[PDB]
Amino acid sequence: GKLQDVVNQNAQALNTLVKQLSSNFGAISSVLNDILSRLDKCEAEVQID
Amino acid sequence: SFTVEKGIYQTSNFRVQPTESIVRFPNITNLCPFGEVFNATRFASVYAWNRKRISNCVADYSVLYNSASFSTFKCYGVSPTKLNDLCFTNVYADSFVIRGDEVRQIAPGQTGKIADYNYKLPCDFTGCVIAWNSNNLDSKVGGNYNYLYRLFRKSNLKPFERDISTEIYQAGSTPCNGVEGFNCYFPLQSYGFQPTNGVGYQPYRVVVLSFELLHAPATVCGPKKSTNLVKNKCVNFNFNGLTGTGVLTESNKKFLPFQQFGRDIADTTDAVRDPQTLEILDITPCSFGGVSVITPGTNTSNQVAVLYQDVNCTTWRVYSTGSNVFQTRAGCLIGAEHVNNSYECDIPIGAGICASYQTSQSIIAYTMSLGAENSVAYSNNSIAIPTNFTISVTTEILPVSMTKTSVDCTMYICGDSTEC
Amino acid sequence: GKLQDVVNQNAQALNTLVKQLSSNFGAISSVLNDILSRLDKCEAEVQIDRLITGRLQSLQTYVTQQLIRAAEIRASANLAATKMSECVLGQSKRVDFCGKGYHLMSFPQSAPHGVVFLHVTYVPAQEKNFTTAPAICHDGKAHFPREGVFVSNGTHWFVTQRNFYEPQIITTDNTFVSGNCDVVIGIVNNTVYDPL
Amino acid sequence: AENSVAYSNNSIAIPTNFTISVTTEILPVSMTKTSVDCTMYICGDSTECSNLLLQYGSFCTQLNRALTGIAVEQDKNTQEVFAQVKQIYKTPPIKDFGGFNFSQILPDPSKPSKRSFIEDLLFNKVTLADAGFIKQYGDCLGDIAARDLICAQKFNGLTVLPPLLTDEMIAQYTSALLAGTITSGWTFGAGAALQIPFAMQMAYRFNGIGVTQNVLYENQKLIANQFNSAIGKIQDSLSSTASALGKLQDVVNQNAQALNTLVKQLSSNFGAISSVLNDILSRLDKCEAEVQIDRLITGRLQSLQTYVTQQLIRAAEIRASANLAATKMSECVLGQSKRVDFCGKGYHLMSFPQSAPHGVVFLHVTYVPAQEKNFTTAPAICHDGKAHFPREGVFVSNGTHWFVTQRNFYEPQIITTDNTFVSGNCDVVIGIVNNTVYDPL
Ligand SMILES: *[C@@H]1O[C@H](CO)[C@@H](O[C@@H]2O[C@H](CO)[C@@H](O)[C@H](O)[C@H]2NC(C)=O)[C@H](O)[C@H]1NC(C)=O
Ligand SMILES: *[C@@H]1O[C@H](CO)[C@@H](O[C@@H]2O[C@H](CO)[C@@H](O)[C@H](O)[C@H]2NC(C)=O)[C@H](O)[C@H]1NC(C)=O
Ligand SMILES: *[C@@H]1O[C@H](CO)[C@@H](O[C@@H]2O[C@H](CO)[C@@H](O)[C@H](O)[C@H]2NC(C)=O)[C@H](O)[C@H]1NC(C)=O
Ligand SMILES: *[C@@H]1O[C@H](CO)[C@@H](O[C@@H]2O[C@H](CO)[C@@H](O)[C@H](O)[C@H]2NC(C)=O)[C@H](O)[C@H]1NC(C)=O
Ligand SMILES: *[C@@H]1O[C@H](CO)[C@@H](O[C@@H]2O[C@H](CO)[C@@H](O)[C@H](O)[C@H]2NC(C)=O)[C@H](O)[C@H]1NC(C)=O
Ligand SMILES: *[C@@H]1O[C@H](CO)[C@@H](O[C@@H]2O[C@H](CO)[C@@H](O)[C@H](O)[C@H]2NC(C)=O)[C@H](O)[C@H]1NC(C)=O
Ligand SMILES: CCCCC/C=C\C/C=C/CCCCCCCC(=O)O
Ligand SMILES: *[C@@H]1O[C@H](CO)[C@@H](O)[C@H](O)[C@H]1NC(C)=O
Ligand SMILES: *[C@@H]1O[C@H](CO)[C@@H](O)[C@H](O)[C@H]1NC(C)=O
Ligand SMILES: *[C@@H]1O[C@H](CO)[C@@H](O)[C@H](O)[C@H]1NC(C)=O
Ligand SMILES: *[C@@H]1O[C@H](CO)[C@@H](O)[C@H](O)[C@H]1NC(C)=O
Ligand SMILES: *[C@@H]1O[C@H](CO)[C@@H](O)[C@H](O)[C@H]1NC(C)=O
Ligand SMILES: *[C@@H]1O[C@H](CO)[C@@H](O)[C@H](O)[C@H]1NC(C)=O
Ligand SMILES: *[C@@H]1O[C@H](CO)[C@@H](O)[C@H](O)[C@H]1NC(C)=O
Ligand SMILES: *[C@@H]1O[C@H](CO)[C@@H](O)[C@H](O)[C@H]1NC(C)=O
Ligand SMILES: *[C@@H]1O[C@H](CO)[C@@H](O)[C@H](O)[C@H]1NC(C)=O
Ligand SMILES: *[C@@H]1O[C@H](CO)[C@@H](O)[C@H](O)[C@H]1NC(C)=O
Ligand SMILES: *[C@@H]1O[C@H](CO)[C@@H](O)[C@H](O)[C@H]1NC(C)=O
Repeated sequence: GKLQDVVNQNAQALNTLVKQLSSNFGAISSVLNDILSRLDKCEAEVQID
Repeated sequence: SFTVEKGIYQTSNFRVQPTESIVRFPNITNLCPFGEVFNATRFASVYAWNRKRISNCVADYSVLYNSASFSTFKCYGVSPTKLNDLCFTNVYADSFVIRGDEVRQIAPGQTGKIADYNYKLPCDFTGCVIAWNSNNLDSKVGGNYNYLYRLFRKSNLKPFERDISTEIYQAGSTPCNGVEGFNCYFPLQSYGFQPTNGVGYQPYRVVVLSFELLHAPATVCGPKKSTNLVKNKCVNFNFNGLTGTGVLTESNKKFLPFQQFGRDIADTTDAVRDPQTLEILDITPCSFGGVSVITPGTNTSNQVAVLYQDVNCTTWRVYSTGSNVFQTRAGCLIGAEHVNNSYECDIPIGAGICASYQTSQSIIAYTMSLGAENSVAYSNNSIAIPTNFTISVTTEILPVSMTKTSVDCTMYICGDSTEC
Repeated sequence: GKLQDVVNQNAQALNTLVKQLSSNFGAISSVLNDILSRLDKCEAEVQIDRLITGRLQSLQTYVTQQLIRAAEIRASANLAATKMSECVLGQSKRVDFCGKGYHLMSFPQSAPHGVVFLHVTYVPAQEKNFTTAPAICHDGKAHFPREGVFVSNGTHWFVTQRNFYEPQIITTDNTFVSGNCDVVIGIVNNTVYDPL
Repeated sequence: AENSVAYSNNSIAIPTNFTISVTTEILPVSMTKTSVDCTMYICGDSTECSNLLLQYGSFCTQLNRALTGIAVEQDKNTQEVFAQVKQIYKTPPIKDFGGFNFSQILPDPSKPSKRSFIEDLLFNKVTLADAGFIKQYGDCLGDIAARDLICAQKFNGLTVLPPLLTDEMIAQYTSALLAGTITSGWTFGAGAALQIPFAMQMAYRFNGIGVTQNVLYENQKLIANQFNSAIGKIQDSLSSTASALGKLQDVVNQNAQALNTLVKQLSSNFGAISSVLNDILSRLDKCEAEVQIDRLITGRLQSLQTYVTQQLIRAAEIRASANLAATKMSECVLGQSKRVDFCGKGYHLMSFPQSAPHGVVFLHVTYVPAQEKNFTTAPAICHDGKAHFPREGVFVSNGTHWFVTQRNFYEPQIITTDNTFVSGNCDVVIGIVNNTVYDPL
């Protein structure tokens, strides 16, 4: 189990990093494409930042 | 805390406050053409909007208070309160006349006939939109039809693009072949401006001032006065609207004619071309150098020593000289008496120097001793053997664990708040 | 103080984490209730998002510091386990691993968040000078000590153990013979008693 | 290299000669101590920015607490590695060490800093970024044309603090260790320093690795010559290239790179309209400049926190290395280690410390068997129905006669009652052979 713990920890870290792409982080959406299709670069730059 | 334990503490770096303030603006005295722009007898149509360059003038804009009253005045990229303290690089006034209801369309990121087909603004637009009613001027009995707007276009305009073409618009499928008819419209239509219209159908004169700030040489300046230039002193400077604090020194840098500022890789301004005398001045922060405070306990005494790193003591950059000033290799120590003896370290200054509080009572600084200095009688035929021994019990203390901690996110971040 | 440092560090970290709830983090206030009583959810959501981001960051900073401190504590605990195995459960020949001197034994004692080892060690005390030789020539042969060293109090030559002065008369069983007595440098002349 | 080995149930290989090999192990001990001024990195010479930063005092206090802990840890690491011995022993004026030549690792009083020649080489290989700690304001003001990185660091609140122990003091500590381990051996680490001739104590060490002391006395000249040649080879190797000391240059480069990256990260907008405080304050009033300055403060605080986290991790690595260096100082300089490959390749004889920038260099003197020879062997010999086993040795034969020899050196001895011991009869043991055992009169 000591080596399986290493493997599982690495896989879990990568999967968590993938999962964390659904957060808005204060923007109006978590999707770049939705922001760019709903707003012009004018104020889309703020959300993308 | 109100009590400080014995030791050495890193305080803030040595700070120098600015002694005075200076302002350096270009040597120009003419007033900007407010009359030719705002007091113009004949404005342009929105579809063919008039762009005028403004250069080499002072933008007081308090001469407009006497007569001009502006229905809308919105500034993007700059606060209205700072316009008197800035210089503007390349200034253009775009003038035209529109309907009252269409003044809202003169803004970044707008849609409508004016925004799409006649006059388009960028969203990276630094400048001020000004609009005021002109019913008494641009409206006459029977309808003033001298002002035109484009009603039909195949595609939206690019920002600051002008389209004066009068080709027939093909709204339908069949070509028009240069003649009007069904689904074949003349693209331009005239405003019907009558003095008895509603305020949303009354003419409005619009001036859009476009400029950049604090990146290039400027010839349009605010009404600020100019102060004599002083060097080699920490000052508050205002160079062409760019404010800051620092020491101004002569420079060996050779600016190209189109450059006004120079920057680090951190984008902070190093060098500036003085707008009055065409010379390059390097700007340096006037706060520099580490400072450390050596103290015994505040319950023991209130005396402290100060170690000024990166100063030499052999007009110093120190808070107070006093006496007992001497130079170590860790910096200049002020407030500690040097002694020729060597003891075990109590407060490590650095670079082999330590300090202590000794008896009358004062802080002393010394070179720490590595230990008792001795030799050993080595020989090719002499040995040393023990005839006795001791049983010694020593103590070694080792941490094993620490406190186990759990955190409730919802309660630390959002304590007893449901919406949170 | 090594264990009090651990306790103080943990307490200080928790107290700092409590203190960091007074920061606006760019919002209009550091209090959720003030924001919610002054603004509707309409624009209160923005300020609350700012506060959430900031407090999450504070928590992440705390957890990172705790992980680093846990790594340090785990290193110390691994060392303590090694000392428990090699000095309490045995005798260590490693120098200065368990006390200063030649390690005899060790005793463990529990302490809050730690262990205290009482290392009992042997320290030579009263050294005395002697004249010495690597070997002695007896009958053209060279005699070397087995486990000891040749010493002399000026007149007679004895063989003694190394960490304690216990002189013994030179004897065939004390020494061993290898080769003649000219190649070795520093060799001296003495007799070797042969037991009957 | 791919090879085999001639294994057999009755064949042994024993060395008839040896070599004295001096190897080099380089270990980091400390790294650069760094202090950060938050108000000056984040809010350089801006008062309104400082007033806005005032509410992040807890964050900046914990940053500086972590960095102060790192600095104290570095000082402690150096203290544990180098200040193990409490007394400063001196080298004797006479260097009658039985033919051994330590002139190239002992200090000389010609140069000011009493460093050995090898220490001087180690100093010269690795190049320090700071090259001092006094960089006056006038100097940084005078070289604005030059893009000096230290001045750029110090103008943004990033200072490097000096180590407590200078290179002279660390060199003095190493000199004391050399004097103690040459004139006294391992006795000065276990208590009072007891003098002993160097040859007799290298023979003690030879006994420690399982070789009889008579070998050393019979080959003293050869051993001394081999040691001197190995020291000379180390000297030439150090004088040739600088890539050997890359482990310490990595520490120096990592610290410098971290500080320079932290300086470079001041050009980020962090969502504000500019990365410059002065541009924001000259273009907007405090009204909405406070928002942009808050964004910049948050971002720069985050950059500082990232720097401090990386520094804490690097400090943990350096502390592990320094603990290893202290263990090696205790177990190989202050004693003889029986742990395999802990101090050099081969059977460890002794070790010498040398100071290096931010580190230590151990010259491990080891015993390496050189010239192996094949022999036929037996676990035991049957003499009169009894079984004889060697006490500390092995039975060998050159084809005709049977001898008993020590294990790490071919020193055959005639079989004798004192060489062997008897236990049981000579049928249960397998591989036992027949031979006579001489009984002395
Ligand atoms: C700028 O000029 C080009 C060329 O006249 C325009 O692109 C054409 O638009 C018409 C619309 O029906 C198309 O039929 C052409 O095929 C296009 N040609 C090319 C090369 O793109 C373009 O619309 C104009 N852009 C603006 C803002 O006026
Ligand atoms: C070795 O040292 C011990 C003490 O460290 C000596 O024991 C002491 O001897 C004196 C004189 O007889 C007494 O007054 C003390 O009471 C003894 N102390 C203890 C703890 O026993 C001992 O005599 C020394 N032995 C030799 C051979 O020198
Ligand atoms: C130790 O004993 C041997 C033998 O008695 C000494 O060797 C003799 O030395 C003298 C003068 O050097 C010679 O005349 C003899 O021929 C030597 N005899 C033999 C058998 O070698 C030796 O000199 C003595 N060494 C010391 C330091 O006393
Ligand atoms: C053991 O090896 C050493 C060298 O590693 C041998 O010493 C060399 O012997 C040759 C021939 O006499 C000389 O040319 C060299 O000058 C010697 N080198 C050194 C450093 O001394 C030694 O002879 C070997 N001993 C045995 C028994 O084989
Ligand atoms: C030990 O080795 C050195 C050479 O590595 C011998 O030569 C001395 O080298 C140093 C510095 O290179 C000089 O200061 C000396 O002048 C050199 N000595 C001579 C006689 O030339 C040194 O002699 C050797 N030590 C002994 C005792 O032989
Ligand atoms: C080693 O010596 C013993 C005794 O001489 C040998 O044992 C004898 O072996 C022969 C043949 O196996 C028998 O006839 C004798 O009766 C044995 N005598 C005793 C006392 O046991 C033994 O064979 C020899 N082994 C080797 C390999 O030579
Ligand atoms: C009654 C049917 C409406 C259905 C449309 C639904 C979604 C699209 C929203 C479109 C914008 C509304 C018309 C505004 C016209 C521009 C006014 C201007 O010149 O500035
Ligand atoms: C006035 O303007 C000129 C540049 O045309 C410049 O040479 C001069 O220095 C300015 N006057 C002063 C007092 O700087
Ligand atoms: C603009 O016109 C009015 C009247 O014609 C006049 O009073 C005013 O001074 C003029 N303003 C400017 C800036 O010329
Ligand atoms: C400070 O000094 C006083 C003695 O006047 C003593 O009572 C007190 O315990 C000390 N406090 C600390 C923290 O040292
Ligand atoms: C400046 O400090 C250094 C030591 O840090 C010293 O050598 C030098 O003399 C000092 N400068 C002067 C003019 O004394
Ligand atoms: C210390 O020693 C120096 C010379 O070695 C001497 O000049 C100085 O007066 C001494 N100072 C004190 C306080 O003894
Ligand atoms: C041994 O000899 C040296 C010098 O001859 C002397 O300093 C030392 O004190 C002697 N040792 C003892 C225990 O007296
Ligand atoms: C040396 O020890 C022996 C035996 O105790 C004794 O006979 C002799 O007198 C001693 N000599 C000296 C100089 O102490
Ligand atoms: C030991 O040293 C002394 C003086 O240094 C010398 O006279 C003597 O010859 C040396 N003896 C040996 C065996 O080296
Ligand atoms: C010992 O025997 C093997 C094979 O019999 C041979 O390869 C090897 O070279 C021999 N060892 C030596 C030192 O010759
Ligand atoms: C083995 O060693 C002995 C003693 O040196 C010698 O008499 C004998 O000839 C040697 N035999 C062989 C095969 O080397
Ligand atoms: C050793 O090996 C050889 C061949 O593998 C075999 O003939 C012999 O019997 C073996 N001897 C012993 C004691 O195992």
